Amino acid sequence: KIEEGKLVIWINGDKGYNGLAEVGKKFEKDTGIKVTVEHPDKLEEKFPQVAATGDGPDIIFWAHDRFGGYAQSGLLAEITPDKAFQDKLYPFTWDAVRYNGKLIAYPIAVEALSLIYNKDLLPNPPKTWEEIPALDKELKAKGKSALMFNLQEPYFTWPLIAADGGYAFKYENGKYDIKDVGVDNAGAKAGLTFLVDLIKNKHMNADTDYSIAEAAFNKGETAMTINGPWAWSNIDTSKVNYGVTVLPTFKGQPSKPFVGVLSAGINAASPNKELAKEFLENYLLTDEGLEAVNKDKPLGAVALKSYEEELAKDPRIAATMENAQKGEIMPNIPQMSAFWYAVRTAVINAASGRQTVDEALAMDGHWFLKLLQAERDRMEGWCKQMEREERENNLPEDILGKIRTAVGSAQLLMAQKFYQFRELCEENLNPNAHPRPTSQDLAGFWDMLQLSIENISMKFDELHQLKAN
Repeated sequence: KIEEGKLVIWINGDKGYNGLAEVGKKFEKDTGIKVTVEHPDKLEEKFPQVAATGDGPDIIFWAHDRFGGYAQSGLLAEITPDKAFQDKLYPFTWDAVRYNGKLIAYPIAVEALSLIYNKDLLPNPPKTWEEIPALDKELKAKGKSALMFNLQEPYFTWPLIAADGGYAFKYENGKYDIKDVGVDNAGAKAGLTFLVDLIKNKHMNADTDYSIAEAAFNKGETAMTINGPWAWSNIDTSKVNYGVTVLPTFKGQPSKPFVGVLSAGINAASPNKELAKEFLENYLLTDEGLEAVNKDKPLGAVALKSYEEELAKDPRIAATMENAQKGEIMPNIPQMSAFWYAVRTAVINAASGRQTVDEALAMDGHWFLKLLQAERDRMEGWCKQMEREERENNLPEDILGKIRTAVGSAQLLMAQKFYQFRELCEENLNPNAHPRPTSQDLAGFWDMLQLSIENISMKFDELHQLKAN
């Protein structure tokens, strides 16, 4: 049940956990406090599980995108770095660890897609997407391809799609507006249209996946590809003389890839919050701390200004950071599951022809059904959490009333309104009226449903701001 007087850290298996342990030994040498570095399986699944029951590590390292949900569940403590410390990291990274105006984690590393090119086939990579079709024709005459990347996952096509105005969910002071999704707008349309055309004009195949693209580039068959730092080691052994640079612009605007920020959050149940802060602020987030982690497993670009300036001496890291600063921070909320599923479908259908670009990106029944599912999942999660506390502990009197009410309102809303909304959506999807709910009608109902979800969300926050008190 989280021991006091020490620190236990969880970090993923693909990170530099040995170097982290190195920093850990140094902390123990100066303070006498031991630091244990573990890397269990599916820790992103385990953390919330064990954390909800007062257990788990003092510190958890993980992509920032999962932390919004954790904070919403009351699993992370609010961190307290001062103005001087925050000034040591790039501003944009702090925006990735905010939940309802509060800081819930320390940014460590930054990751984003970049344009990777074969210096032998293309010494001067294109600066715009618009000049790629012409470049492809020139290369095709030589049997080569201009560009090949994974068109199956929205993560990979998003940069182009979001370039001229697209975005997932609107962001405001550590809060994402689920009623404001930026997939159905002029910019997102222009982007998917350019991509669609590339496929039509034989410049790309709708079936190109991650492996096909990786194979084509590593075998010198295509002058460029779009991929992340995780693919660099494979290219290094291919011996292809490559370079990494800023993604091409579209309609004059920067491509906007999603940004993932590896972060360190402090377990709300941790009795060692002050030790964790000391360790994170003065031992890990230092040139020496990050250097040790990086030598064990490259972190890519880092959030610490002083050390990134150093790491950026490497053009590839420089490119990653450049693309990351022009990108979109991945929303740190569970409803992104709906976004991923919908956008993927939209692209798949739009590329082939199953639907036009407008129909594909239109927010109809399909989108809302996916969003509703996402809301059901988080709310049911909160209820199980709270009824488990009432079921375990005693905490009689007041708190029980607050729990029953919070849970009661959520379950009714789901058993009643969620049920109705789901049917309205399926009707919207049926061409033969009833009357036929309009996309706008769905939007209106959804915006109303979100008002209710937010209120309930507040009561649960109200409860967490205590625990089982």
